[PDB]
This record gives sequence, structure tokens and C-alpha cells, in this order.
Amino acid sequence: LTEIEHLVQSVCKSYRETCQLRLEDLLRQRSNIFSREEVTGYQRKSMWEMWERCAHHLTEAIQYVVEFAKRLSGFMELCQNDQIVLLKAGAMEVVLVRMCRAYNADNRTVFFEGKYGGMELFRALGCSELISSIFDFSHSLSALHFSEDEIALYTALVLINAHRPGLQEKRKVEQLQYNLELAFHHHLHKTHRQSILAKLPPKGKLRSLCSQHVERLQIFQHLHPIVVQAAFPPLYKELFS
Ligand SMILES: O=C(O)c1ccc(-c2nn(C(=O)c3c(Cl)cccc3C(F)(F)F)c3cccc(F)c23)c(F)c1
Repeated sequence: LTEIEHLVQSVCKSYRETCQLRLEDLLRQRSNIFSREEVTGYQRKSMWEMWERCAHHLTEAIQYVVEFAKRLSGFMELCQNDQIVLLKAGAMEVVLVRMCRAYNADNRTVFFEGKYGGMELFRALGCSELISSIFDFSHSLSALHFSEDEIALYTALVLINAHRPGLQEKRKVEQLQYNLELAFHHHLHKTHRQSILAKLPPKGKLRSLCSQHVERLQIFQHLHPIVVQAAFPPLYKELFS
């Protein structure tokens, strides 16, 4: 009925449509785990081949988040400067949250290229601390057993944040943010899930993990650049220098 319950519906719709894999497909594939032969197969690959595989998977993930943002009510009505500022700071933070869906807390594995595997699968990359921190973030997020609607509403709030430095129309961003906070709060009350609010990761944790991740991606892109057909060209030039 209210403009808020419709907001919940459209945010969940944008998310349902911009998801790469279905939650039940990832849950049913938890049995399909890489063999020790397939693991060594990945470990023996060049850093540069592993980088190309991961770089493409991560650019495609960002592109789905870009589409998710495009479909959020009022995002397109914000100015290009504000759209870049939000996506630059938040798109990879959304990808990192989304990642908990493809993470199995039982054996500490992630769904990568058709099967589940441990962090050792990424050895050739030579950035074990960063990969361990990503696996740790997904492990803490998985303990919340986030529903699909909760992850949709929370990721919208990760993106729509008026506190990002460099915004031109801060007030137009605040209005979008306040409506999404009401929508998230309203939904958690309706479903008796307000208890996750105290369990959500601190703002600084996500920002800190994301800044470390993107800077490492930026080091690899400098050393071995990949080519990507840009979905949002002005965003692409701000990240790919
Ligand atoms: O318009 C597009 O299609 C588009 C696609 C990807 C990005 C993007 N890349 N990105 C990387 O960290 C990244 C990735 Cl995922 C792989 C290899 C190289 C990079 C690099 F570090 F170079 F940016 C991002 C980090 C945060 C926010 C982003 F928006 C991006 C982008 F800005 C635009």
C-alpha cells in the first residue's frame, strides 16, 4: 500500500534480477567440491592466468552491482558526479557482501568456476592475507544466515550512503538513504529479524577490507592490465586511470 512497501518490493526485484546465481543453486552445489588434483591444477597456474580469471569474474560481479544501482528508485535521478562517487566507494563493498551467499561455513569454501574450494586454490596469486581476510569477512556474514530480501536491502544501503566524500547533492542522497533505512527497518520488523541489526559488520570493517582489496586489484591491473567493455564508462575511467 505505502510508498515504503513498494520500495521493499522494487529493491528485492532489482536484486533478484541482478544476481548472478540463485541461492538454492549455490546451496545445492555445496556437495560439488574441487578434488586435490583440481586444487593443485589451480595452484600450478601462472599468477597472471589466475589474475585474468579472477579479474574477469570481479569485473562481471561489479557490472551486476552497477545494474542493481541503475534499477534503484532515484539513483538515475542523481547527477553523474554523485552516481560515480557512490559506485566507486560502494560497488566492491556490495560484491564482498554478495560473496557470503557463495560461501560454505562448514568447510570454509567458496563457489569458484563451478565448484566449491578453499582459499588454498588461490595460492598462485601470492596475496594470502587479503584472500584470508575476504574468507574471514564471508565467514562472519554467513553466521547471520541473511535472507535474500535482507541482503538486497542491506546492499542498497551500502551503495546509498550520504557520508561518502565528494558528493554534490548530499540532500538528494540523504532522501534516498532515509527511505531505504525505513524500508530495511520496516521489513525486519514484519519478519521478526530486527536482531541482525546488532550483528551487522561495523562500517569501518567493510570500507577497510574494500580499500585493501581494490588497491591490490589496482597493483595487478598496473602489472598485467585486462580489457573490459565498460557498462558505465565515466566510472570505468575513475578506476582504470
Ligand atoms: O563500467 C564498467 O563496466 C566497470 C567495471 C568495473 C569497474 C570496477 N573495477 N574495480 C576494480 O577494483 C577492478 C576489477 Cl573489479 C577488476 C580489474 C581491475 C580493477 C581495478 F582495480 F583496476 F579497478 C572496481 C572497484 C570499485 C568500484 C568499481 F566500479 C570497480 C568499474 F569501475 C566500471
